Amino acid sequence: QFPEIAYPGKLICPQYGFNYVPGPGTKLIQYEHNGRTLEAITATLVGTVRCEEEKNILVSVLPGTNLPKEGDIVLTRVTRLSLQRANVEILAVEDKPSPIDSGIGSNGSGIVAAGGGSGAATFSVSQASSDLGETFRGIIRSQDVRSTDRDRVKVIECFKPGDIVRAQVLSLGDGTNYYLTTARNDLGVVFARAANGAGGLMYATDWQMMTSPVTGATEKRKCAKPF
Amino acid sequence: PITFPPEVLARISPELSLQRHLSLGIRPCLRKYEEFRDVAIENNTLSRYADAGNIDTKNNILGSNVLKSGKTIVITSITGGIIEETSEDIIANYASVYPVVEVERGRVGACTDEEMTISQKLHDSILHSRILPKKALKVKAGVRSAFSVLYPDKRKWSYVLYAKIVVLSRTGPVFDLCWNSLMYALQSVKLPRAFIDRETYEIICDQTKSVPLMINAKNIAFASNYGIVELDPECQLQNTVLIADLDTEAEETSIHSTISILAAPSGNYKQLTLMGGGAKITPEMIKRSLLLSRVRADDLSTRFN
Amino acid sequence: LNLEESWKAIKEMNHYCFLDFAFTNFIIKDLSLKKHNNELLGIFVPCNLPKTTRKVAIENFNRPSPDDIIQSAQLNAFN
Amino acid sequence: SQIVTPGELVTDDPIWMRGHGTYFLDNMTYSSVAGTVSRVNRLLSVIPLKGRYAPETGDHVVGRIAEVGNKRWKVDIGGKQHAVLMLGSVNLPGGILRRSDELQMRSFLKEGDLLNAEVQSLFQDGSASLHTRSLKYGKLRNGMFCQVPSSLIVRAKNHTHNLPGNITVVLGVNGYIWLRKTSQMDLARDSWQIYSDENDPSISNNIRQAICRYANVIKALAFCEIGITQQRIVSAYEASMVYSNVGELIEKNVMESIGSDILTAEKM
Amino acid sequence: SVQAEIGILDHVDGSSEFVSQDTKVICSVTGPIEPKARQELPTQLALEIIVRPAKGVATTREKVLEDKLRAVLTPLITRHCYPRQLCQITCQILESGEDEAEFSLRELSCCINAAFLALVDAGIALNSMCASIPIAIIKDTSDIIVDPTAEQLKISLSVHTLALEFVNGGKVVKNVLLLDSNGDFNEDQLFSLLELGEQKCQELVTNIRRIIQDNISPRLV
Amino acid sequence: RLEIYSPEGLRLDGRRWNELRRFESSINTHPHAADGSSYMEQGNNKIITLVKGPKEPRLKSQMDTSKALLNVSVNITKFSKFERSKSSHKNERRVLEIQTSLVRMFEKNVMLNIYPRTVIDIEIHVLEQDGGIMGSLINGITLALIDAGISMFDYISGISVGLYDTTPLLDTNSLEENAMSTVTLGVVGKSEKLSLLLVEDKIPLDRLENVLAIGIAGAHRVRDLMDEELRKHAQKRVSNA
Amino acid sequence: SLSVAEKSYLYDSLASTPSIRPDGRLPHQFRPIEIFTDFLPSSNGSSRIIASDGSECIVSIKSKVVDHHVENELLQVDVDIAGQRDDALVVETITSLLNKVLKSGSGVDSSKLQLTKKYSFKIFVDVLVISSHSHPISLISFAIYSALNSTYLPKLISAFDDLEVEELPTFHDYDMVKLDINPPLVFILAVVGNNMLLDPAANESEVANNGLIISWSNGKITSPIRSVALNDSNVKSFKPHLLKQGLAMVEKYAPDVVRSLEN
Amino acid sequence: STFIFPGDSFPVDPTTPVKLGPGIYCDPNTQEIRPVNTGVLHVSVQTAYIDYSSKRYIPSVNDFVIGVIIGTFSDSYKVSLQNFSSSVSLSYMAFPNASKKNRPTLQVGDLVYARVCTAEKELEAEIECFDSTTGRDAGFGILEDGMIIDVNLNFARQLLFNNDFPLLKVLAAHTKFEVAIGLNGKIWVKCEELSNTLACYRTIMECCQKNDTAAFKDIAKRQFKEIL
Amino acid sequence: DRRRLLGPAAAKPMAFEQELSLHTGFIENCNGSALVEARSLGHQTSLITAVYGPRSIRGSFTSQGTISIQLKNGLLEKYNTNELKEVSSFLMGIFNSVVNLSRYPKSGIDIFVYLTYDKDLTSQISSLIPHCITSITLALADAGIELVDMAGAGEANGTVVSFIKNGEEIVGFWKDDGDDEDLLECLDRCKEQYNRYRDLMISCLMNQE
Repeated sequence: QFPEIAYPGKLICPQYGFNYVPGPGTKLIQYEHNGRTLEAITATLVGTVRCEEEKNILVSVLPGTNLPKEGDIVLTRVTRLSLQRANVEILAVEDKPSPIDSGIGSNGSGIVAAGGGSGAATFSVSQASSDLGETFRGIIRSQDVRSTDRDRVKVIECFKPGDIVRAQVLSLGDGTNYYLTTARNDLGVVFARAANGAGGLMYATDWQMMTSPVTGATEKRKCAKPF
Repeated sequence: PITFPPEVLARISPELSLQRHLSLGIRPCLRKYEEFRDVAIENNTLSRYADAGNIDTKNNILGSNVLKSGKTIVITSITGGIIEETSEDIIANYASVYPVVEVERGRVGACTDEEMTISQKLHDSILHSRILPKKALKVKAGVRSAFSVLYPDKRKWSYVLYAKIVVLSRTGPVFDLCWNSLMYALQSVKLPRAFIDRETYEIICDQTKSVPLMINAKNIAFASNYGIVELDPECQLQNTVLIADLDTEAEETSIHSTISILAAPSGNYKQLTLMGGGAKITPEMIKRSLLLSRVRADDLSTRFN
Repeated sequence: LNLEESWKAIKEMNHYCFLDFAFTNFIIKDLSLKKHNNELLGIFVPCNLPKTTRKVAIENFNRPSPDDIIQSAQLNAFN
Repeated sequence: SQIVTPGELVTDDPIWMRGHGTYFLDNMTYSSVAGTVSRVNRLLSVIPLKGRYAPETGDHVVGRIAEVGNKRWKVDIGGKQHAVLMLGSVNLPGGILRRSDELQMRSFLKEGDLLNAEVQSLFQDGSASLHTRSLKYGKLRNGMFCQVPSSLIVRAKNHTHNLPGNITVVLGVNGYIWLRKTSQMDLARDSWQIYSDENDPSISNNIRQAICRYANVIKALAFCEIGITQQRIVSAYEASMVYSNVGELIEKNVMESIGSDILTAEKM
Repeated sequence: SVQAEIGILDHVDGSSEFVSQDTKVICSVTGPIEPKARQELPTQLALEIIVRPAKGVATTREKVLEDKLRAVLTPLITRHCYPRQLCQITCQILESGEDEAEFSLRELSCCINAAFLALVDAGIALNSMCASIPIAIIKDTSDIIVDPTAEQLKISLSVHTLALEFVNGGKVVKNVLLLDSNGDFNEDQLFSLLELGEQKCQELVTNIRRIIQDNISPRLV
Repeated sequence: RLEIYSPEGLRLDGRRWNELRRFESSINTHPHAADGSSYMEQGNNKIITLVKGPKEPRLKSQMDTSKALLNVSVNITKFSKFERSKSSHKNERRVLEIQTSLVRMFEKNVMLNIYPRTVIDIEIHVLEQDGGIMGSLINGITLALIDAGISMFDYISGISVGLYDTTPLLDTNSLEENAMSTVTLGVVGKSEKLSLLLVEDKIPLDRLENVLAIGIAGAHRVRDLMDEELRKHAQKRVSNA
Repeated sequence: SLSVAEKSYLYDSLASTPSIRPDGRLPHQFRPIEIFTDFLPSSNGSSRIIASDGSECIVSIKSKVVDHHVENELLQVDVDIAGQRDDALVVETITSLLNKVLKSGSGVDSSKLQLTKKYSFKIFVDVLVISSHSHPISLISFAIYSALNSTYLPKLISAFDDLEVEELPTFHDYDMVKLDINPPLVFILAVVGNNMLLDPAANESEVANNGLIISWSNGKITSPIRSVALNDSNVKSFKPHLLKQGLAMVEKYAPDVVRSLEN
Repeated sequence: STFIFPGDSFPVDPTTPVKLGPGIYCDPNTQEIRPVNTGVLHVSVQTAYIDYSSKRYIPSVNDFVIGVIIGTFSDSYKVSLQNFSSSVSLSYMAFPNASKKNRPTLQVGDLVYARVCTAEKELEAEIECFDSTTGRDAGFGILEDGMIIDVNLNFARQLLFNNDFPLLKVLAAHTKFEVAIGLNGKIWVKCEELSNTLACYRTIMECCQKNDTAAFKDIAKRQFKEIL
Repeated sequence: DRRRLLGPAAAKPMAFEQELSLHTGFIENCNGSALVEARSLGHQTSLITAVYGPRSIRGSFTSQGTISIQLKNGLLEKYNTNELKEVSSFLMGIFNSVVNLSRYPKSGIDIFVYLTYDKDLTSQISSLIPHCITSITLALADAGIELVDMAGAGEANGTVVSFIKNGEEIVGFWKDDGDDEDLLECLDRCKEQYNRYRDLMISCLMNQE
């Protein structure tokens, strides 16, 4: 019978019993016991074991009783716009903040960017991965904003700098940027402010409209569906 | 319904989170408006005189303190040096301590703005509070002759004090915690006795004998901070408020009017900082902050041993 | 190895013994939100919104999006 | 010919047209490099004694993938600049426009891969443009890599040869060499698996020994500064059978002896 | 009184020079300009602030001054009018006017006034006007002295810096931008100090208005 | 108190007033490490020079679309003198000044405009040092650049002249450099035009032209020696290969 | 940099019974080298090693007179590698290992550095690596071994006992004494499957599972022993019997290497 | 008409609608009209604006500017209007009678005279070498030879839009010349002889250093006598 | 120093078996953390470790993750830079064999160890290595990073050996000074310590859910 709980280094099952295939949180490792070769699936995480049929069976370990990848859902902030694409920064990967520490208060008083202080010029490049407050970056091309009429899309009629956007990962890209898409009904703008971030919050009214409550002014966005 | 976890909401829209929490009478840190965090300390456990009968001989630490407040931990240690001194209530008759502050946030490199400003402000506030007189650091050196040392019940020397402060698990501004930890560590410092054997005179510290550090005990003060927020009608769930002991990401990102106080249990004040970059600051809020800081200092002074 | 032999080896190799510090004690020590969820942690809806405006907003999103209409017609072209 | 040095006067006749390696002032022509003087009709130029490989249209080269870019690859071929391989210059197993393959270019070629290519055209500054639009070009597998200076590769009409012992050699014009086990395509010379990283599961010990010996004799020929040709490679391989151990061919005296024997046999 | 001059440098957008007793500061402003990628803010203007001392090289003493100057200047500027742009502000102290080993408040006030004048000269959008004064309380007499000299600072008990915000023709106080008090004082002393400082700041801002109007008017038609 | 210049016209090492030290150079000494290399011996000086490039730039920031970028690095070892050096010389202002001077010298001579979007790197190692090191550096760089087949307009030759009261002395050593002021020169081809002129100590204004002329003649002789060595190596290379 | 197919081919060749190396060498066979000594006249000793793949190292030996009561260590090594920072991890690791192998009691006879009852010679070892393609610990060790066996020191001619009355040490102005200290050697090994390799090449290091560093002195294995990763994409664990095999291999084949470095 | 400061009361009746010009801000939170610049307030369907002194140019639609080509891309040029500022873009199809066969032939380092056509807040500004509003092509294009003079913005506005400004008339009384005026703070001049161009450059620099328009004639006479 | 307050220039410094406790997850602004505290007759040690990542990294594309380890002193500065860096390199070599780095392309993982407390109640850095390995293993498991096995270590007479797979494999070997002929005894003693440490680590992970 299969184990109920797992820790790193714990053997789960052999390859046959049905052909077993390692999923997330598991690995296949060679073992030598009593002078004979052995194959087994080994857990790599602390959690619980569940197997689903996909005969071929996939064995996975799920934490409980990260790093963005293709197919993931992310929450981003718009940084720059042009005629061909939008630049964003990733704030959360599947309802988990990324990074844990955003670096607030590290540069003193005022309103400063993460790399806009004195410590940015003295970071040890060769002894670490990145500096305090750095995030993953992504790019949304105009042809990826929607699935239809992807040759007449106007970027400034869809997003504005400072908006919060829900997107999905398409590719790992290069070492600088991921590639993202919003071409689905549940992807798009979730939070926005009037007067390009100087006013109050707006609420979604239609598939392509948001409204300011204090003064009944309207702007054009690509609204993600609420509820 | 579409819903975000509290950490995600604080990351993506801190102002809305703060406005929503306040309309219910609570804070994103899950406290009341005028409620402080609890404090627990552990004095003089890392020093070379921690055990009165068994003195460590490989330890050069003269005083120590460990402080815990919420989830934040502060460790303070004090060392010493000696300098040859060649050549009222006025500030020319007072000394200070030289601190170095490290806040662990996952970075390797030189100091940030936060660490440098905190160190400088600690030094300056120690100097301005008239806590450490210059005559309290004068060395009464002895002489060793055939070998024994005779102390007096030429040249002149003075003590020099250094401090090292390490902050772990930071969640907000940490100046008050560092100041309070250093105040606790200063009241437990012992100074080693010193003796002597173009000229070369070498002064040597005694291995086990020491004398206590004499400071103005009536000038000791304790720190607290406050914030002022203006309520937004469209964000309230189904006028200004005063908030004490700011913490967590949502509060530090959205609040730009703050008050800082150093208050002594005698009844006077040693420091006051007003910075209005947000809501308007009125005299009533200043008076309320002064009263609250007085109560907090009274609590922190008479709480241990 | 045989299936039974492999299972016995798996069972044998997975064995372990499952069983007053001042610093550890010092460091390692020790309803409104629950009833107010879905509003404290939801999307932004203005406080004073008439029910008519809310209903109109909800009704709009229960109709096909611009991509839906175009994708509906393209089915006949690309089978 | 005539050896000249930088700053040396070549001619003062106002009848010559100046080419590469020279500069002039009025009717005086000077040399900018150390080399030999070359004359073609009325064109005068100086050919340098040393330099890096310079690509030419139609060249057969071996290179390594350096960068994965925007609808293109960067390939290192040992020149002064990286070469360019456009996404439209390669053959895709499925197709080009299917209703991806622009964001998934690493599923075909990624950093570190070796490949076989031909020079298609040269850019304005001399950098090369590559293409892989034939069945004789693509990913390299089932063998070993070695390197010699490009000036030792004798110009010829064919650059892929079948050697005794079931071994095939690919002689790059830039000086990059690939030794591998002979396949069906090589024998016939005289879809989705063309981007596979798997080697043949049936490579025997004799082939490995032969590849080791061929690499050793190629290095020996390069040590003596003898131009590398197929006939010389075969002759040096056959003459090294005196030594039973392949590892004895790395000594200097053995390499010099092999080279001298090759030269003496040719000169006779 | 105080002396102020406007537009004295040639290769910056705006500049000024402020003199108060024996304290002398010169300031320059360049912006809006293109920032570095790591300084950029998506929706508003970014600031880069530098303060240099009269003697020696810059140390952690100048970092605190930069922090306080940044705190004062941030709410003054209409930052949302210049999305993802940069403004450089540099202050050089020429004469401290006090003993730098103990006091730094006169330099802070002079830097605040000089930076405001340079921002006006450059043409940056501003929400309102500002003025800053130093204050001290002297021993024995326990008198409150506005604009103390260097001799009065050596026998003081507490030193204060006050910066205020004025609107509607320089007659209405909008907010307290900065109050920085160090020493030993009680509540009555504090509330007397604020009342005196408000009047002194009002006089100073009226004088500054006159100087600005005298300097700027000849440049227009 | 020593006889720097005896009444019989002899110096401390036995040379006369207008004689060069022993000059030996080698070309193509590190074929596997660089495109061009040289080994220079001038008296008791020993220098290794390596030339790498033209090649692809490391970073996309250091790319120029009109010409190549030239970099020079100089390493002075801790054992190059009689007394061992306490600390490293890598980041001294003197070394940075030397590197900048060499780069600015050779920018005008190399035809950098025919190698756009490339970088050329020069790495130098000084093993032994006995006076007049700047001229030796210049000569080594020239030889290594020519060995790499990189286009240039002419030779540049380095030389040092010391002034002892009223007597000019050519190609001074460490003993003479510690007792008098010296002048360093960089001469182009066989002309009178100077690429470098470096005076670091006091010299009377009415005594500089004579020193300049003596140095120019010495540099012409140095250029002759370098050209002879290069031609001999080329003849040997082409004779058999 | 190698591709996946190249690495698979090379690993299949190396991890076979018997092992096949890319150049056909035996598991214990070394590659040819060239040695030059005594070419820096201003030093007490010097050497230069050139490897067959272009690697080159230069060593210099210099001395100084110190009070051997205040001074604790009489041998100091300083390492410089071209293209690396002075505070790089590999540079400092090599510096630490080389200072450990030449410590006071390690087989190095430091009694030969003593002059007068109060003073002694302190030896400075400076290493400069011009070009390298793999972990250069054994190349530097061989160069240091060659340089130390051709070192000459000044000869003292002014008293030996100075405990009571002390005179400044004075030395003969022309004569020198050869140093006959006993230097050690350091070897690096590669683990590829179930085989052990001596003196691995650059391409063999890219597929190795692990590595070992073993010291040798006057017929016996010496204290500094480490396990080292020669790459980062193929490092794995190894069984304990491979350690004993490596120790036996070094014990068996070290004496032959000693004879190759003589004179 | 009156001198105003930031934070002052705005002297306009809230009932009457007035279009807002430079120097006046509408608060996005309180919907209040307040001045943000220092200078003279002019009130003219009526328009109000503040005239203030400035040196740093900010692009605005329908402005005449002079730029420098600093980079060539696949489909457009990269153009600088002022040192240390963000660049603008000039499209290859923004020339008269332009097509994919009639390409422009400008190089890096050329001077151009153009008009600002797009100045969106969230994007990069664009310029064109022909007046698209009217179809007129009056002087737009490359400027060959000549010399460039830097001035402040008020001076450039006075030269371009005021016909009672006496500088061009006093310059025309000494020599024949060509001129182009850019609102970004640039003046281009050219004469047949280099000495005349130099005299014009010196006269313009000295006149801009001063504030009195009645001394222009004496300055011009002295400068043109200096060159002999 | 322009960034620190170091005081006057002329001043001079003053011149004058094991029981364990394991806890995880107590630092808020990092991904994983652990506290290790060991006591015996004549020694006492406390350690804290923290893990940051996976995070973004500067440079070109990399197909697998990168690990960095930083060691810092605490209270007393008992070790210099060179030996700390050597120990860091040894630890990085060990933990490149147990982390599943193929799962984290173009990202970095940064590990910090603080040497808080070390007192002699009755050759000194070698005995500290096993506790560092235990702390790093616990923090990596707490942060949710994939590990193929639980790594431990033991110390005996200047020799440190690190094991996986129930003590049948070696991931690290260290030896300084000591006896030349003593190898089997060291292996047996180190394995004996390793088994106990492994039991305690698994119990800590299983109980504190």
